[PDB]
Amino acid sequence: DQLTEEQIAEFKEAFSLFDKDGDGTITTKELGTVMRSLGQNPTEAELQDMINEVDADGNGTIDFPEFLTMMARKMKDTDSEEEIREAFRDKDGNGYISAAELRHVMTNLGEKGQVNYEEF
Amino acid sequence: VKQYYFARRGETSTHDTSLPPPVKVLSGRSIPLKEIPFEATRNELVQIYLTSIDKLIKSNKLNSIPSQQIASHYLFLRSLANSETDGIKKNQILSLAKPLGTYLASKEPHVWKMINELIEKSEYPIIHYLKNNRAHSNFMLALIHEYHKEPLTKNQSAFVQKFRDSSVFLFPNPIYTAWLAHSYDEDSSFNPMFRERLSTNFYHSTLTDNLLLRTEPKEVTLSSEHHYKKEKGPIDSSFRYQMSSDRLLRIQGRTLLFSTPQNDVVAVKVQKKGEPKSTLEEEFEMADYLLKHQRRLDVHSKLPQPLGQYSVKKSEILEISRGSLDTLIDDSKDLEVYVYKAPQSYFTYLHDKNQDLEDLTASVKTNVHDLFVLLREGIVFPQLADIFKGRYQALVQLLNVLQFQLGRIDKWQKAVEYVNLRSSGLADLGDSLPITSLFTSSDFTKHYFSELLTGGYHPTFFDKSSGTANSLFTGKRRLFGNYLYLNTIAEYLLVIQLTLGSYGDKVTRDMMDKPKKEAVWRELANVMFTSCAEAIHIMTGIPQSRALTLLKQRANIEKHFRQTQFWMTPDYSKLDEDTLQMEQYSIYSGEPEYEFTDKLVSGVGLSVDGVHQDLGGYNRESPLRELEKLLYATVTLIEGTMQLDKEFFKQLEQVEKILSGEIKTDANSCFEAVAQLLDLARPGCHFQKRLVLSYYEEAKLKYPSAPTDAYDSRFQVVARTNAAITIQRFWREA
Ligand SMILES: [Ca+2]
Repeated sequence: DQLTEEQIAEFKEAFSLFDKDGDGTITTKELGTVMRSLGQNPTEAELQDMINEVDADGNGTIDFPEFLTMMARKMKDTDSEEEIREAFRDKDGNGYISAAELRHVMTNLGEKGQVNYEEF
Repeated sequence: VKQYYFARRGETSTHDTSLPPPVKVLSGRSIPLKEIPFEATRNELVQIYLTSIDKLIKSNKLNSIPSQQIASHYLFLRSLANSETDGIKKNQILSLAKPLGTYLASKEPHVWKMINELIEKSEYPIIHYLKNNRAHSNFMLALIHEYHKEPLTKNQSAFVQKFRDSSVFLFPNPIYTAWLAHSYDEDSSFNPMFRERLSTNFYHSTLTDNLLLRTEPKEVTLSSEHHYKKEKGPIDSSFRYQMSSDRLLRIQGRTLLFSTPQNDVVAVKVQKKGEPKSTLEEEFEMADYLLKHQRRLDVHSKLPQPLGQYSVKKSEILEISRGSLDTLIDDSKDLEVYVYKAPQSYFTYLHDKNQDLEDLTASVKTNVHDLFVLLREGIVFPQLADIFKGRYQALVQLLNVLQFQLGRIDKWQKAVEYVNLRSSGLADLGDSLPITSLFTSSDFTKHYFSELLTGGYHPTFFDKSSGTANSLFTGKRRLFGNYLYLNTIAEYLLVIQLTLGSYGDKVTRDMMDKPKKEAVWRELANVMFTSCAEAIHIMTGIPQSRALTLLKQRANIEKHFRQTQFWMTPDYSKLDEDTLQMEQYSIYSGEPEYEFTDKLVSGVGLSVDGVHQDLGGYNRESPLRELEKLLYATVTLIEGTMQLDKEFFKQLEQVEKILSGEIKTDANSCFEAVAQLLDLARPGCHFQKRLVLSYYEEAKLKYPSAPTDAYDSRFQVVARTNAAITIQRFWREA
């Protein structure tokens, strides 16, 4: 559905956390901060499917492919590594990619440190 | 199409509306039952604790005290200081803390370095310092008892008598909620059990009770289109199913099951000996309501199609049923019936031995799903099972005084014999109840929970001077709906357990291979834990994967597999006082064996009636100890998360008002608000911490020339974690 499962898990968590009445729907005046906790910070996200007047999780999810299939991941990816590079332009500290953080299956290299993107 | 709930959860001033007068009549004299307020009494004990810190400083006995308990004192002081809003009361605490920090920095330099790494990581360092067995050392009551050399008020005595086990029970609300949420985290060894002088004390129910008394009384509103609110017209039963004896399949209780050419079943359910006509109408309309809303509720059960509700002659019924092996129907001559169409799987109970382990887990997952999806919709099923006023209570220690553990379950396999969980999913949905009935003095709660609604008496509660009995327990009259809610979640999961236990005892007997039965019982214990995690995820939105991990930090699946296998099979019945005493050691492995003095009946086990196995001795508790640990870990994850998220959002509103200028204050007190919000995020939930990182950065824009040296370390951890996630979501290539 243009979204894999580690994303709808975070989206369903964030939707559930910000629907404070257990409705199944969130008000328009709250998804701004839901947006902010997920990464996207727009100014006017309107013209949505207003059939329910707020949005379901069904409406909430399908709105996001309208937003993340439009987010060019390369810019989201360099600052991702500008963040871990203290000096400008490593391989062992990157080994912490998951040795402490997350998913730790069959890592690779390119060492000789790393320099830039490689999408493939 | 749309998917949402016809129920809204809010809050209310009190549940103490039109309940029994809070009076216990004893030997002709009527004793008023009065409440010991929880927040006022707890706050007093902290103030007593603060004055005792002063006396300890003034005695120069700081070397007479182990370094581990000075760190607790110091760390709890600095935690209490951050939780306090106004800067002047925050300086009395810091003033008390400074001498303890000077002594540790000078006379205990290693402890000083370790607790400073904690102080730099969180603003409530005491919650991380007590993620282990140190939570069992009540450093605060020790200090009070040592330096407050003045007897405590009767209320203060009652409080400590009820919350002996840990200093966390004195913590102010946000700090207690954060500690309790993080006590399930991956780096926590805390388990609510400690060994006294060879005696073992379990206090998991105390964790839930201390949390519930800090809650606001919940209220649930059902919309005008809800099943229990929208007025529908009559039911149209204009077609009559025509019964023939050759087409009938089977007689299940009071329901006749008929074959059809389409291999499904037409069931006609006849009026019970004392049921009114409106009960079978309610079953009709509820089946109709669920069918209409299946898409909106994502119901997984295969719901029957209701066909008719009408009256037939008793002459006609007993002529059709003269053939098969068949009492429970009304006196004479005209019996209202309910006719519905259903798959064949709707009539196989979920404990049928003829299910492979694969359809069993899928069927349980369907039942578990709809029970809690329908609980959010506002429908509860109090009669899933004849679990027997004499009705069993899943969390009995929260609903009574003088109780300590889950009581014996009588004829437990007969209690789920006709359970309303089937292979198709849920069944017999007519005897349901609006969730608002758990939050009011309905006929249900008045009969089944009179103690919780009245207020609770005990001779040690009686004060000879005022003529009244005072207790913390009477304070739950204002909150009793919060208890019945969690108790309802728990008794859903208890019924799942007995259902799995029935399946397991029927599959494993008439089976020889010892490993092939330990594989089945280990898989049932996995089904049971998964079920608990799916309930957490439906009620909180926590991913079921992480709910599983936090559940298994607290409840031991190995012990649960072995206790179920031991006590739900009759195999221990072929034993003597020496062989089972050594087999009880393997299923508890650190904890007291299950003591009992009953004489076992061969081939059955523990049995009061000698024919059907019970779960526990006569007036003793239930031996499934890990099950009760699992039920309490589940309700505490559910309610603890809800409480944590309320505390999170109450602090989120404060941070937003500091940023928008609505509250004029300086930069240090702004960064304090943001860092405090980081401590209220759910354990293991990253987007919450990403949100707090976003606010931290905006605070650095509103106060650009302010030092961030105290906070840069902890937010850089959230920055590097957030950066890593975006890199590891680039495994778009295996
Ligand atoms: Ca809502």
